[PDB]
Amino acid sequence: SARSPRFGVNYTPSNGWFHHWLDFDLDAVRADLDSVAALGFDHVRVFPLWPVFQPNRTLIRPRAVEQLAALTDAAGERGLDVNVDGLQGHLSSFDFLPAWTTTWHRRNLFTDPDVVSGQAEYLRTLAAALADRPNFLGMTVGNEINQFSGHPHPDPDRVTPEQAGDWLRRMLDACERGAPGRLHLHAEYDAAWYLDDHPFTPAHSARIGAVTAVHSWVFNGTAQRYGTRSTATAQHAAYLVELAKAWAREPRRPVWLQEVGAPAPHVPAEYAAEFATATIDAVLDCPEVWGVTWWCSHDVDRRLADFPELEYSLGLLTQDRRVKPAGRAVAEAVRRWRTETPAPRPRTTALVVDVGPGDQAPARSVCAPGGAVFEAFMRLTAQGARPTTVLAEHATDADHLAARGITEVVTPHDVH
Amino acid sequence: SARSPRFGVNYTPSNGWFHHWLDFDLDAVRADLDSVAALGFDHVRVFPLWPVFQPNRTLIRPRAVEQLAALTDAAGERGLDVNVDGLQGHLSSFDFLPAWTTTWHRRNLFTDPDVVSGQAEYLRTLAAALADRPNFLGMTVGNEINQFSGHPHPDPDRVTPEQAGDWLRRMLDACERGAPGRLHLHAEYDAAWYLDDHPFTPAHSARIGAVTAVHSWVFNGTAQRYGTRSTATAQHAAYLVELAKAWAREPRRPVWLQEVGAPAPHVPAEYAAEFATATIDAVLDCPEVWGVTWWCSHDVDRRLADFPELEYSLGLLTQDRRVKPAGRAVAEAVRRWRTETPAPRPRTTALVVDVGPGDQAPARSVCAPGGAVFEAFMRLTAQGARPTTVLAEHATDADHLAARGITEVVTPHDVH
Ligand SMILES: CC(=O)N[C@@H]1[C@@H](O)[C@H](O)[C@@H](CO)O[C@H]1O
Ligand SMILES: CC(=O)N[C@@H]1[C@@H](O)[C@H](O)[C@@H](CO)O[C@H]1O
Repeated sequence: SARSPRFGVNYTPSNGWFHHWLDFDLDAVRADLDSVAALGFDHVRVFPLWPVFQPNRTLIRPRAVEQLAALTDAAGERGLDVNVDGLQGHLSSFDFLPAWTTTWHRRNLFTDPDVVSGQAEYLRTLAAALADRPNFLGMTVGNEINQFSGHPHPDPDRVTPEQAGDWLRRMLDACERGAPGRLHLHAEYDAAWYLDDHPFTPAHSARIGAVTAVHSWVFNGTAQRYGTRSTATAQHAAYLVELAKAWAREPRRPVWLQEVGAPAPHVPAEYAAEFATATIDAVLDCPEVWGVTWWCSHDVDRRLADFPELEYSLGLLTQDRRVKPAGRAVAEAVRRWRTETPAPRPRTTALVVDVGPGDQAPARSVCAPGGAVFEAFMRLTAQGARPTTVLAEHATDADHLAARGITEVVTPHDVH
Repeated sequence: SARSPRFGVNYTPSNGWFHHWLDFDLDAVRADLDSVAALGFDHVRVFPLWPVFQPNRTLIRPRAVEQLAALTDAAGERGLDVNVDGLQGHLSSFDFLPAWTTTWHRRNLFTDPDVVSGQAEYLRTLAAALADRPNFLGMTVGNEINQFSGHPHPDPDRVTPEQAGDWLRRMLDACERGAPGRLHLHAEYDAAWYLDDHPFTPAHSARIGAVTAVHSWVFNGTAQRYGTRSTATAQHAAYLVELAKAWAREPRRPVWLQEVGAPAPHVPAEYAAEFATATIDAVLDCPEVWGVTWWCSHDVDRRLADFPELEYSLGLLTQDRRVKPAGRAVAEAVRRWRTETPAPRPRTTALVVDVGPGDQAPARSVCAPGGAVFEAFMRLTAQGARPTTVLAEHATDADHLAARGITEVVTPHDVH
């Protein structure tokens, strides 16, 4: 009954980046997706710009929607399924916020009834427009929208965890209404697991939406503390996968590694291929992985200003559509895992994750790089123990353990 | 040598409002400008959306520029000259701010060297693209950009007056560089004359840029304090014209009434025609008026949300291009003033304007509705004295007075 992982890329348009919606060129998209499918991927994750699609609360532009459908059709012709992220929102250090949510109309993104009603109509419209596309996977509410909810954001839209979970439900309700039965989820960046009192929580990620989405980025302190060529750096995606399982109510709830990339300087370009192989191999030794989706397809145009340096070189391909060695290595790992490798065995040893109550997760920073749970997991991993995780409050739950096939339970104090 | 006033409208596209740049339709623009020229106007004031034209600091979209040129050409065919406002920025309660100026990239609009360098390139590019258009008037830096500089803005980019004047110079330098010899100016809303310690000052408006631009809006407290059918309400545009002259170094520096409109409920629709006639008649009794430019050509689409109620009905035409009675009245006033009315006589009586030092204007609120200078001017006007204004520091300057033809000088204390 073992789950079979899918392989895709986050689509970063080579001509004009996500600004290409302002000058939409289907032939340029066709060429981008051509070089994507030639690498053997089976899906793309694609990004509308929210204020370009909804420049006024009650103006959702049909032409923008039509363009998204044409993109989805071009991908379908090429054997690529499409997940669409709705609320961007945040992309690569930039916040794209509609004028009707800011300054003179500043209205909290998660709690204002008019903005939330506008967000719902937006998501529902996209989902409904794509509902007749057989290659349309479903919606992700918005890329790492939790980054708006608190520190370190310079101007956050603050919310309680209950408010955040309620907002997520309404957003996913809208996706479900536009495209019933599709794969609708939300995706939060790693503050949801690592930052104490961050409003978006691990329970939100593991108990709302169809699958848990994780974004694995070793610039978060991991590569800095442990080195580029290290257990922790190579295993960081696998760790996020197994950590996220602890809060899941369903024992076989899949986990989607929706973002993973090789950020220089933390991963120099010369080590990107090697890093990509080890990371993919390591995470695919985890059961129930829904898929691996690399960030990103194409380098960002170097004529575009003010990106953090790491953002420019994250592509599997260059801006002129040449395949990088790291692109070649990911394609090779995809090919090997689709055909030549067996399913991963169950992880029967569980590391106890004690995070405080854990619905609220007030001390989740023990899971962050340098934390006791983090280092206990990498130590076990290095010892060959192939660990999963379990919450302290379920660590003696014979039904939880047996449902998961867990036969051994250890704490970080046990690991030392 | 008397100056002859021009007549135009602020172009508010009927299909999609200023969001029409996202779905640019030249035939829809042609039809809009057709109904404009049929009313007898000779120019339009037109508004790019800054973040649509410059979505990234070093991406100024050539297609957006091409669209602006096609709009300018369509207008030229119809005998309409074009002023282009650059930095929007602010339009009708909405702030359109590029992602590269906000939150994670928050960089002060008036002082950050990278943003200011980006603004310069933007203005220079627009001006240069239109420089070969014989109907291209010139640039206005940006619509009421001073609203970003302080209270009551909820999130201002604060600046000292010296910083604001320096920024204006650099912005106009860029316009001049792209289109030498053209009519380049800046336009600040009435806080520049009315709000104590507002960073943009009357000296900035009267001593930087080719002409002084004023925006006359009787919802600023005037209609509320004095009534819709009153001297002060009818004369408010004329007052702003004559007030703005006090800070001018050149005695014949023209003043452009770049915005004037009839906002309901302060001016009910049934009184818009009558209000428009009286306002135009009153301001055109002021010498050196560069022109009168009505806000706006077309009602805002009522399907667009979150505008202040007054914004929807400010058009001379409805959203379906029917001419309103107020449109008919403005066209009639234009026709009469172009052919049937003599030039206004000089205003030889000057009201003293004591504002504190006045370069800095720390007590300019004496010019605001309810202020001593304001009410002294309306009282003189009602008495038939046809007043101009003079700064306290120049009130005994025999050369200033004679250069202006001023033969009588009175203070508000004199008027009582
Ligand atoms: C402010 C900032 O740059 N935040 C980044 C975000 O852009 C990125 O998507 C995320 C990936 O995990 O990492 C965050 O640290
Ligand atoms: C915050 C706000 O609505 N400000 C308005 C502005 O939209 C308008 O252009 C201006 C005209 O003078 O009047 C201001 O009061």
